[PDB]
Amino acid sequence: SLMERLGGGGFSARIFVGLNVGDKPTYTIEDVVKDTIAIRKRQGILPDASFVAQRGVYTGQLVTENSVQIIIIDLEGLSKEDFTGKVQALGKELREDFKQESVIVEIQERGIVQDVYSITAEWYE
Amino acid sequence: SLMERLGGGGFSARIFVGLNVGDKPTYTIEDVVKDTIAIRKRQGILPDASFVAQRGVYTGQLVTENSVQIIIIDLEGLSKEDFTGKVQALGKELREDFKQESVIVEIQERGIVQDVYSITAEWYE
Amino acid sequence: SLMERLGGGGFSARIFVGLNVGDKPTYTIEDVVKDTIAIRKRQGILPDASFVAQRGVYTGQLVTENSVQIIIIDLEGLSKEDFTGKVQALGKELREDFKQESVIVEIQERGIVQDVYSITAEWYE
Repeated sequence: SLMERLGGGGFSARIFVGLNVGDKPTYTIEDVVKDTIAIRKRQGILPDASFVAQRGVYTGQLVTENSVQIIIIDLEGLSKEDFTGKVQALGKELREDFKQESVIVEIQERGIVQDVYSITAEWYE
Repeated sequence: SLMERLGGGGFSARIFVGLNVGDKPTYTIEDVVKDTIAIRKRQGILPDASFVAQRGVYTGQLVTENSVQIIIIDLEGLSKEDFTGKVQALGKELREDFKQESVIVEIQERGIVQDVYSITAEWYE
Repeated sequence: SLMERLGGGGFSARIFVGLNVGDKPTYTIEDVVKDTIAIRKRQGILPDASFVAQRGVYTGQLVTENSVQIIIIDLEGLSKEDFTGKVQALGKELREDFKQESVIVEIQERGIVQDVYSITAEWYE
C-alpha cells in the first residue's frame, strides 16, 4: 500500500437539500444522488460526491422533513471561484429539480467555512 | 432563484446523545428529535435543528450503541455565550431526559471548534 | 450534572471506507465497526470510535457504492504524530481487510484539516 499525502486540505462544499414539497414527503435520497450525478455530468466535472442522510426540523410553521447532505471535494483541481461557481450552479439546479423553497450551499477550505450561500426561490406572492 | 451570501460562517454547535441505558438499546432517533424540539421551544429559540444517525463504540467495559448527532445553527443571531448557554442547557436537559451518563457538547464557529464541553451525571456511588 | 470544558478542540481523524469489491456490494457497516474495534484493540489504544453511513459515487468507470465514515477522537492524549501513525495504520489495515483499492485518511485539529493521506493498493498490472 502506497501512502501519499495529498496536501493540507483543499476546497470542499456541502449542499443541504430537503425532501418535502411544502410539508409532504416526496423524494428519497436516491432521487437526489441520481439527479446530482446528472447535473455535474453536464457541467463536465467528475460527478464524484458522497451523500449523508439527515432528519430536519425547520420553520410560517414548523415542519419535520428528511434531508440529504451532499459533500463535494475539489478533485479536478479548480480555483476557488470556478469550484464555487459550479457548486452554486448545482445547488440552484437542485432546488428547482426538487421544488425546494430554499437550498443552503456552504463552501469550505481545509474544513473551515469560507462562504455560506442561500439559494431561495422567488415564487410570486 | 435569489442567491444571497449570508456570511463567512457563524456559530454552530453539535450535541452527541447515546441511545442506551447502561448497555440496553432503549431510545430511537425519533425520541431525541421530538424531545429536542420540545426543549428549545421552552427556551424561546427557534427549535430548528438537524439530526444525523451514528453507530458508537465506547468504554468499565466496551459497549456498542446507536447515537444521534444534533447540529444547531445560530439562526436567531445571538452572541457566542448566549448561544453557548442555551446549547449547554439543551445538552444538560437531553442527558437527563434519556438517562445518559454523559453528553458531549461542541461549539463551533465557521466550522472551527471553539469549545468542547462534557456534561456528566454526578450519580452517587 | 457536572459541566467541564475539556478544551478548545484537540486532534481528530476521519477514515472513509467503501463497501464494494470493484463494483459488487459486499460488506456492511457492521463489518467495518467490528473490524475497526479489533484493529485498534491490537494497537493498545482505546478502540472508541463512531461510524456514519454514506452513499458514494466515484470514478475507469463510475460506481455507486455504500461507504462508512469513521470518526476517531484523540482520547488517550497522544502527540499528533503518534496519533496520526495509528490512524494511518488503521486505515492501511482497513483497506486490506476489505480489499479496497483506496482508503482516504484525514487528520484534523479543532476541526481544521491538517493532512489528508491517500492509502492506495499497489496491485500489479
